Amino acid sequence: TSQVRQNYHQDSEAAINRQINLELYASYVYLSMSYYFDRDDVALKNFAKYFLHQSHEEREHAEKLMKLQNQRGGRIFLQDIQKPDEDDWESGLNAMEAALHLEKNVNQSLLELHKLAHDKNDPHLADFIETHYLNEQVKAIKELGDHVTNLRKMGAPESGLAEYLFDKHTLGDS
Amino acid sequence: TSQVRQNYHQDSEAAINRQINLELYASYVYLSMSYYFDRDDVALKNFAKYFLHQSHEEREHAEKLMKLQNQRGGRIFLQDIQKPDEDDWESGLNAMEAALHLEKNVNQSLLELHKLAHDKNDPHLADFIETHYLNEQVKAIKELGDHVTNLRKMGAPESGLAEYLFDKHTLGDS
Amino acid sequence: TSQVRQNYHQDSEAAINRQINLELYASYVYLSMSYYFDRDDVALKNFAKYFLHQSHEEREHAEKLMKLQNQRGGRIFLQDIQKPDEDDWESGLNAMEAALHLEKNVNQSLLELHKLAHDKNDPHLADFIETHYLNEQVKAIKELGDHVTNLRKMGAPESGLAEYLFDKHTLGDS
Amino acid sequence: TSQVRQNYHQDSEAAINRQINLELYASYVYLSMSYYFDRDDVALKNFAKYFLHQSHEEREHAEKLMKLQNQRGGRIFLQDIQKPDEDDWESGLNAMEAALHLEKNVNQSLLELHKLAHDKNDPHLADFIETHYLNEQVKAIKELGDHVTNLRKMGAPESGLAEYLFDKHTLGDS
Amino acid sequence: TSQVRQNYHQDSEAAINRQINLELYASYVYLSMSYYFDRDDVALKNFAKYFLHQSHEEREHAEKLMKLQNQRGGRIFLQDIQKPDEDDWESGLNAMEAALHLEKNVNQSLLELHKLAHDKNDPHLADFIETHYLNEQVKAIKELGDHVTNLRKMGAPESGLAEYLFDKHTLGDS
Amino acid sequence: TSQVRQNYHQDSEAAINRQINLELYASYVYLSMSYYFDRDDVALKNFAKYFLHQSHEEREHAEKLMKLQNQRGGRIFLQDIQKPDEDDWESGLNAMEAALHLEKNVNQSLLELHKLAHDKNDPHLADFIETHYLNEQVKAIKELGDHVTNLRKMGAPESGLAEYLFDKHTLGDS
Ligand SMILES: O=C(NO)c1ccc(C(=O)NO)o1
Ligand SMILES: O=C(NO)c1ccc(C(=O)NO)o1
Ligand code: NA
Ligand code: NA
Ligand code: NI
Ligand code: NI
Ligand code: NI
Ligand code: NI
Ligand code: NI
Ligand code: NI
Ligand code: NI
Ligand code: NI
Ligand code: NI
Repeated sequence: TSQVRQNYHQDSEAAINRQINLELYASYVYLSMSYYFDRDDVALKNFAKYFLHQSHEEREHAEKLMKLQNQRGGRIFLQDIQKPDEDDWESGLNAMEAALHLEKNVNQSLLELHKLAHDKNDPHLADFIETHYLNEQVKAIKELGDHVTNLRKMGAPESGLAEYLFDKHTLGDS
Repeated sequence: TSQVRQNYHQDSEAAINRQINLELYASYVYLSMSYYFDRDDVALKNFAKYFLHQSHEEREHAEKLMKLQNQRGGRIFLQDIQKPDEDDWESGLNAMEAALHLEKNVNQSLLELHKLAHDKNDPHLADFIETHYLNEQVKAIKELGDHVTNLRKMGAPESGLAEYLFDKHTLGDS
Repeated sequence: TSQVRQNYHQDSEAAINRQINLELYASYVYLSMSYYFDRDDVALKNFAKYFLHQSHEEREHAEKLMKLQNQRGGRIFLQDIQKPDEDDWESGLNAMEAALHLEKNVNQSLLELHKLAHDKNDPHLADFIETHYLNEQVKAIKELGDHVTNLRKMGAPESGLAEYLFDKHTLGDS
Repeated sequence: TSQVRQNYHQDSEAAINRQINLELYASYVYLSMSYYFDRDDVALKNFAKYFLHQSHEEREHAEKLMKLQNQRGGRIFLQDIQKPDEDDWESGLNAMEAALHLEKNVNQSLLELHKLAHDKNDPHLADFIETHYLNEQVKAIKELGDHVTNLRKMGAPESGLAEYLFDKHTLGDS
Repeated sequence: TSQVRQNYHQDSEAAINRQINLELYASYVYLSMSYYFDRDDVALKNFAKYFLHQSHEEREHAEKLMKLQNQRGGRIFLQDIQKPDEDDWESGLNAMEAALHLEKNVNQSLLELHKLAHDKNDPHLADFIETHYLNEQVKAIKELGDHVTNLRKMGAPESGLAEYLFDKHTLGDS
Repeated sequence: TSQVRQNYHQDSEAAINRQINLELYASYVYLSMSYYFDRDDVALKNFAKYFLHQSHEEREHAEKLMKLQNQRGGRIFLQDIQKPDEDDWESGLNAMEAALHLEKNVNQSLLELHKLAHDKNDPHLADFIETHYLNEQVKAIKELGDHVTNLRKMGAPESGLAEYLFDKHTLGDS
């Protein structure tokens, strides 16, 4: 057992390892989406750029969790990163909706990790979760919901004009 | 009675107190609208930004009136700020039309305050009204009417595409 | 029901709406006080400046809560902003004491909102409260208590010299 | 009883006073170690510099707690600062191990102070602990464990060459 | 079938998809290694930094292949990223040797992809491989072999002093 | 016995160890006072700032003595730092008078340490005392006496106005 461990339950250690796999999964989903919008029969550069940013952000999420595992004295165990459910993401609107489902899934996973940390009276772990994950999740969810709302009111996905313009006017400056 | 008072009728003092309450009311209306466009099921950032600016401007209007009350020797009496008529503002076009009605209401209130000041032969009060309120009202009214006209010719509120584009191209730079 | 809502109790939603009304109320109290010190028969510019700053800060508090309501998926409902208990604030010392009572009231309201969020196992809401409200309350309370102590040891409110000097030497640079 | 106190248990007040004494104790331990490495028969400048930094950091920890006591309305009571267990710290490796034991002790003390604050439903106190102490403890513990590991793999304390080189290559730039 | 495809065999398309999975695998291996050196019982920051750089470089390799797939008209199909063979990488020397085996594996895969492209008379694909992969592989292999040689001549992995010094003097500036 | 020792009596070594404990004691006294003026029922920021500066200066005094002990070949032995006589310092005037008593005590201790060094014909030790302690003591004593005189002529401690103004006009710029 390691010299820095203190107040660190094994249930928490397992949970962090599960969360690492989840954040890498999300990274892979977003990479898949990004390059779907790179296809010559979709060709929406700013959708592609948007989801590529999200994919690198989730990779950083995963790395912060791994640093945390080592900080608290736990051992990293890595597992396979399952492939996204889809290879074809249909449309900008549909990709954004899958991103909404994804982030809500990841959010309930964090909220249970927080439940877990408060119940094993691990306040350091709890505040780590609050400070570095919980509000980033709320922000990501509000943002993807704003986008789904605008794509819908424009006429997406029935109107290809709507997705083109959304790509130029909303994902062209941030 | 106060040492600086001169040529300041009590009807005018009451009127300024009424006008303070009105300008705070307008501030509250615009705050309500601003955050309606912040909702994830409306998501029009630049509408929200537009009405938030107007709300801070009306708060400054109110403060200038309070400074004026104290300048002329009158006493400030504050009252409740009634809630906006609506919690849901339907659409960008409808919000803009409510803003037009609002500013015309506030304008007739100022025009009667000016009537009042000219009839109690208070030229300082009269020129205060002309210089700091009357033309700001005419400008605000022309501006909101321009906007209602453009939203209508675009197809608002039936076309969600129209409101999206108006938010990007007219309220995105000023 | 809205697409971004997750782990957000309706008791919490109601509570945020109550807290918004409270922070706007505080804003109105401080505006009232500010312009009482602007009167020609009180004439304490730096008291006025002090309470005007506090009033704009409480308006920002309210806006942050409204942004939060929309972020978590809740609906904003606004209510009347009741008028301050007083129109005449007697003196700098008395105004400062009313400000102390006010901030303690607002603080117990936040502490119950936090109780509520921890009991509905809403850690995002809980950390929002800790990070953006709780310590600002402790700071505001210590500050107003320091001031009440100094005004008292100087001879306020019996000595008008004391309030004059406090206005020049303590509220003249910060 | 003081005018700023709210939601501040007397058990918490006592606890902060205990924690102040503990953080000053740690400061004294590190000062002792620092100047042990200053001895002409040890002469490891960067060990000395390392532990002197830690000693000033613990003094700042103590001061932040005292500011907090006064902020929440409590009264500071100071006690004797007991002398370090040792006057002779044997070696760089041994000093680092005593520093590891020390910080773990201080950490369990903070974790109980947090337990205490959550149980007396003092969220301001709880978030203070999370934000300003808990993660600084985890960082300090990981750091001292990294160092103990490297000194051991080098051949410390049997090899005086190992400690010399560690002092030059690990504690010579940070 | 897609409008940009020309001279692009389906065997090549499959091969690029296999190579994408391989470059992501390598990325995962290096991430695993990086954070093994982050452990408090290994604590070799510059090994960790070294393998983390390699892991981000392999992620860029994968992305360049995906861009290429879309450029030539092929369709991206993603698969699971299998976990590294080990969770514990034993030592700096052993990690470096696994990195050598890895890059040679990836290199023979590229050399067969090139064989394939020259035999389906796809010169664009062939020169892509030469310009963006083949020489990066030769460089990576020479580099890891240099390192394995130096760690061995120093006394690794039997001497923990050797790995410490290698981490400071060879992976501390590049 | 140590290789650098020359002309260094054991009575002197003991004396330096006593003086180290004394300078740390003074540091603790001043910290106690500083945070007494931080209390919300005293609230004299510049008194607090004044005594906090003095407390860090005495900590530096102690460290210079410890460096000197090691320089001359002596061994540092640390002891408990006794708590200040008081937890409540009554008033600015009273705190300043306790500071005067304190510095005179420390001064006679240095003057005996100098007596001791001249009698064991240790001129290096003697000039160290003259150059780094004796005149700093005379300066500190004149300064605290100036302050006690001004607080008294103002009406302290009977007049809380006097202490307020002294805090603003004498301890507000130096
Ligand atoms: O503008 C006027 N005063 O400034 C004014 C209004 C009505 C009359 C009047 O009585 N005309 O016969 O004058
Ligand atoms: O009594 C309880 N469960 O039945 C309980 C113990 C600790 C807590 C808690 O975490 N309060 O914030 O609740
Ligand atoms: Na927290
Ligand atoms: Na070529
Ligand atoms: Ni994430
Ligand atoms: Ni709890
Ligand atoms: Ni107006
Ligand atoms: Ni006329
Ligand atoms: Ni507030
Ligand atoms: Ni500490
Ligand atoms: Ni070297
Ligand atoms: Ni590669
Ligand atoms: Ni001294």
